[PDB]
Amino acid sequence: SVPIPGIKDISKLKFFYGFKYLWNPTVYNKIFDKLDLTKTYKHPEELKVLDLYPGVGIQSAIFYNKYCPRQYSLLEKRSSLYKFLNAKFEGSPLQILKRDPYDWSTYSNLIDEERIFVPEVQSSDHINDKFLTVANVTGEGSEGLIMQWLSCIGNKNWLYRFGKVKMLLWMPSTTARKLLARPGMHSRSKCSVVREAFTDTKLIAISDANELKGFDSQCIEEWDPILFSAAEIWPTKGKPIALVEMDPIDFDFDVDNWDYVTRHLMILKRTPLNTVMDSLGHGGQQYFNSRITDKDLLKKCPIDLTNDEFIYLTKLFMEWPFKPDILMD
Amino acid sequence: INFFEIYNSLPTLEEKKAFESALNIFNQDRQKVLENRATEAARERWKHDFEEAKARGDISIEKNLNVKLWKWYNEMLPLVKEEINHCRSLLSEKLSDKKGLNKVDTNRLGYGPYLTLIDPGKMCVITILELLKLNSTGEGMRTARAVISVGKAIEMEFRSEQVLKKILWPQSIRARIGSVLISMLIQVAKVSVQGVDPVTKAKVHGEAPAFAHGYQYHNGSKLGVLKIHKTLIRQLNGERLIASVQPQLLPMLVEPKPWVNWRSGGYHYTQSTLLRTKDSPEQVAYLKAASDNGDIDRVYDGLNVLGRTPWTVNRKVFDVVSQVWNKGEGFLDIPGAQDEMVLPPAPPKNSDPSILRAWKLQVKTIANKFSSDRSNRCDTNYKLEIARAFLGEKLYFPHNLDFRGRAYPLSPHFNHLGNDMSRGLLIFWHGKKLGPSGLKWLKIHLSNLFGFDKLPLKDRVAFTESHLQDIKDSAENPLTGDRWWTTADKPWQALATCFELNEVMKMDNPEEFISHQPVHQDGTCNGLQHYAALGGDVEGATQVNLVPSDKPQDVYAHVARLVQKRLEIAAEKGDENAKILKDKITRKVVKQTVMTNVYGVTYVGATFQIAKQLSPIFDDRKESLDFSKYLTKHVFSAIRELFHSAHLIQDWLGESAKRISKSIRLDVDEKSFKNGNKPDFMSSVIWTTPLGLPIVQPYREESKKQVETNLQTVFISDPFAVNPVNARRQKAGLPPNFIHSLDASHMLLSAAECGKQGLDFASVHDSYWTHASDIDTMNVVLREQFIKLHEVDLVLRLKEEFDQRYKNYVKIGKLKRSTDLAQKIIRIRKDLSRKLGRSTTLADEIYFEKKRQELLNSPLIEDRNVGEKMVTTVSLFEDITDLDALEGMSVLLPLRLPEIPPKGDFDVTVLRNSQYFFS
RNA sequence: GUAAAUG
DNA sequence: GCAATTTGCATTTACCGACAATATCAATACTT
DNA sequence: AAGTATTGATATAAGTAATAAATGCAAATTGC
Ligand SMILES: *O[C@H]1[C@@H](O)[C@H](n2cnc3c(=O)[nH]c(N)nc32)O[C@@H]1COP(=O)(O)OP(=O)(O)OP(=O)(O)O
Repeated sequence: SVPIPGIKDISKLKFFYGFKYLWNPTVYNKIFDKLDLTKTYKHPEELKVLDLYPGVGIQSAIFYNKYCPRQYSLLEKRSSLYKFLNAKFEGSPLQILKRDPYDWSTYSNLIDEERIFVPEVQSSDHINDKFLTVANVTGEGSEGLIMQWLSCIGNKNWLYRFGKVKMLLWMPSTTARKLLARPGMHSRSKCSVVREAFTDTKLIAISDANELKGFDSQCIEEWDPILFSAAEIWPTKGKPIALVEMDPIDFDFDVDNWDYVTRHLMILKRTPLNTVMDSLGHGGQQYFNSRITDKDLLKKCPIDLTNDEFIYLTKLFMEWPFKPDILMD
Repeated sequence: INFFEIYNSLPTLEEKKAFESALNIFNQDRQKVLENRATEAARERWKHDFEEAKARGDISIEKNLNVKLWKWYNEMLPLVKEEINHCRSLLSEKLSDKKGLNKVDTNRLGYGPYLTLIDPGKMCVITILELLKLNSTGEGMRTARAVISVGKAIEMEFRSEQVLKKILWPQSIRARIGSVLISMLIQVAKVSVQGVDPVTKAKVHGEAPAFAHGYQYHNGSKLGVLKIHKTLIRQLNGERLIASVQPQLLPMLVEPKPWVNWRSGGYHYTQSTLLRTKDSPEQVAYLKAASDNGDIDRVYDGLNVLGRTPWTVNRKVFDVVSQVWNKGEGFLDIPGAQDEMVLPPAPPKNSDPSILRAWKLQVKTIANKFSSDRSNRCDTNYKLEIARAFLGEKLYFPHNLDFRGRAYPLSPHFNHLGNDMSRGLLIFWHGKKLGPSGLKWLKIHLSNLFGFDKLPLKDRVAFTESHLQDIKDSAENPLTGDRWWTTADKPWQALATCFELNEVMKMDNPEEFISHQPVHQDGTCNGLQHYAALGGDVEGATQVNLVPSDKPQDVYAHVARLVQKRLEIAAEKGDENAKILKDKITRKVVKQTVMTNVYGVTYVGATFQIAKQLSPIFDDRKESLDFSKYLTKHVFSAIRELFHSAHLIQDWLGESAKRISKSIRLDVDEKSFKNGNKPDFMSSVIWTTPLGLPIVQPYREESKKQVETNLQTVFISDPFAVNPVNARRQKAGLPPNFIHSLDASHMLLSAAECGKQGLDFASVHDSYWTHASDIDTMNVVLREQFIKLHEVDLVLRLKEEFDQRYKNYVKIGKLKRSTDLAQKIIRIRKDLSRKLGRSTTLADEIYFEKKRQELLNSPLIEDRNVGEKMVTTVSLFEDITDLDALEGMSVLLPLRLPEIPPKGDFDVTVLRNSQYFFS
């Protein structure tokens, strides 16, 4: 009973800040059918969903009319978009909130003291069953916020103190390639490493067909992205748009040391590990050459290193008697 | 022992001269010791300490720092010798058939000669010296200069070794050699450090390398640091043994070596260049060509006279300065000792983000004030330490020139171009009889030191006579009294002159008195004076005191009156800023603006200066930027409505600079530049000063490109690769450069003539300093030299020089296709394109023009006939008188500069009788 | 980059 | 032609949220 | 045809954000 905004209604909007939205109920229902969000969340009523950068609100309206959660939250700052949301969704059971998702204090206030939005806490053993987050960070400038949330996954401070929370994330098509890079690929970086360490991802959708050549084929065939044409997004000037599913997983290592090791190793992503150990500290090359008894790891490049090998290197760095203080940074 | 008091005690000039010769002979050795460079003494000290430690058999690391350095040198030497062996192997072979080898020989020729032994000294000292150089401590230094500084130090060693017997080293070569040598040092740098095992918590002993490469991330950009081990950090900090090789520049103790060549002069054992060229090859090439031709002898003489005057420190003023410094709190200029920065109380996090950012800005303001006070305290402490060290000695000051020609001292810490304290702590070494006129000139100097230089000479002397009682009281009690000198415009020079005049008045006969204090003679708005002299504008000449008169007109007072009138009419309408600023506009608040308007200070600089003068009043204390910008707008309106003859010359110079910066050589550009359609501009505005110094403006587009080095790829810019000129910079910088070159030329002529006459001459840009007895002779010399400089038409000579040097140049420009003149250009291009068989381009047109010039310039008579028969793009324009009137395809245009603006009538000789022209 | 000094 | 748009004299000193960014990869260019 | 080399682009990290609103200096210069 929530009316989806019409393409003409979006057409009247003047300021988008560079955030590409989608206005196709067909594409949304296909994506939802692929995702099968009712499997993990078998109470439609008990669900409480918080959204970031909702924008036009077509996705929010479709989600509400399909699942009917207990409380749906929209966090937007744009004046024109807020006016449009209030005008179109007046009298609706949906709740409209005016804040800034960029500001850290927003969530802390909203959950801690005024408690307009009270979430629910879950154990870390299994997937959360009450709290869901759906974000849209397709704006080209704001791609750093995605890395900030990725780090917050490990730090267990932003919203993952409630448990492991599934993220439905709209991303610029280039950031999706940066994150979802298998070892050995050209687009592998510390973003890919942290993604692999903290979450498992499945590229749900992507607009441009030619872009798919930038990923790994064996992962593409299993993921089965729901491809749609580029004319389906209202601002057609921007780069293609992708969607990913972000499920946090358990991990056992010291986050600060792992971050330091990965960051100082992937500055040189093509030099063989026979020499790049020296960048970590004084005599690091000698110490790691003495400790490591595997020739294959001694010859592999950091771009080809897997997360298990990085964790092993972190353990050896901890075992180093003369390790420098990472906290100086 | 105190040489100054010995000199004053010696009665007769004959034994004074004998004592001077003895003092010179004695201080020769001290000067050599002071200029000594620690590239051999450091090695000898390290060897001696190593041998004594080995003989003893028991030592500790704190005193074994030199032993460790000796070990590092011993381990390094074979590797650098091996590198020299590789250099000789590659260089000796005559064959030049490279087989795709990874070996690099460009640096090899650079570091072949002498780096086999002394080099480890430089690597060790420089790497140790840059300890926390660019906040790499987070210990460590940025690799950016670490390779460069090592390379630069090596180059200086070559230059310093040559004077005792590839002139400019490329940035690429310097970075390469620095990188190679630092890598070699990193290889064999070892130190022993004890650690604790994590598993068993047991102590471990294990050597580790000293210097380690690394990278850091700052806002998403790699940086490439080079760090140092904790044990070395502790040993360096706990010993304070920097042992640097380049001594800090200090005033000399011997007469400076007279300038002979552009590279010989100044310091006795340290090389210097006649121009402060910011490593630009063109300026160095032109200067070397001029020196080889030998047409700057007058410049040499002027510099010699400027540097030949001896100085000494003023003990009486230094005592007061030391007392105030030891008190250590706020004074006239000394900010005082701020022990610790106080953190302002912060509002709670529950407060509004606007309040939080207000608190953050408050903390930023406090931190900025603390840092500024810390820096000023450090500068004052350095200056006071140098003054205390040099007190009682015989100072000297060798001088140098920037690319225009203005004279600066070679010692940047303690000189007479410093602040008021710096000028006050200095007096002339020679003592000259006051004579009949010295008393009057000293009184005038005090009168215009207080800032009352807008009054005639008799009124100034009367003011000094009125305030002689306060002079005596202040000189008797510098502190614990009325502190009258504190109210002066320049308190420290005022205090020194107060001491001087009090000692004079205590004497019965002032004429017999022997004075040392210099006397300041200055001109007002030297830029306006030079523009008036160039344009022959009587209307401005009478305004800025060129024409003889009895009342000294004040341009600052006139513009202050105009600004007051503007603010009055604005306050009548009812502007709040007008009400606030209407009555508080003074001479000083616009002095800098009007003085530097000729200098080319833009709107932002004007606002900064006017706010700087507004702040001490504290009338607008919190923030005066809006008042500053409004007042600058009004002051600019006043200056525009006041000056027109200056502006005509300024506009002509700027527009000619633009046309030069948009020019194309006929011959050099014939070679393909990988662009074809769009040419690159490689010509810079060049002219010769009346003295003979050739000026080459260095403004160019400098682009940083990664250069390949052993350690990493360093992101630097190599100026040796020529680049397109920065047309906007050249256009905005030609007028002030021309005026400052004229100022320097007048300085050097006046200094040469005064030195010939036997005066002691010291100059700070416009102001010229001399003993009180020689002021009249210096004034006569100055007026004569100004007449000699401006007798000829300098702007006309400049235009002639441009047209003679830039004869065979062409300009690019866009013209409408509908023009019938452009139609004939297409007609000629149609034949031209067909003959070559391809499409005609601008490069082809320039090649055709060069071919025509080849036929025209050939001395053979038969060759000239073909040139006239050959018609090209530039051939069409040989008949068009006014190119601007004629001015859609881009077509070639000949380079024709506009004829000089109309020259008014003014006999410059008339200023010879003027007395307020320069005072 | 910030501040200061000089012209 | 048209809109926007990014700076604007010389020299010296001190200080810093920090000052010239670096690694790698492909596209064009050149040489044999 | 075989190659090899010099040039140019892009990412890197992650709270001095982004975008639009805001504002101001104007002007000589730089995009279309
Ligand atoms: O505009 C400057 C600035 O961004 C940066 N920079 C250079 N030196 C410093 C420094 O000491 N501290 C800080 N915080 N930032 C610095 O580099 C830019 C380029 O500098 P310039 O091209 O103006 O050249 P230079 O280093 O000679 O400038 P300056 O130090 O004389 O002002």
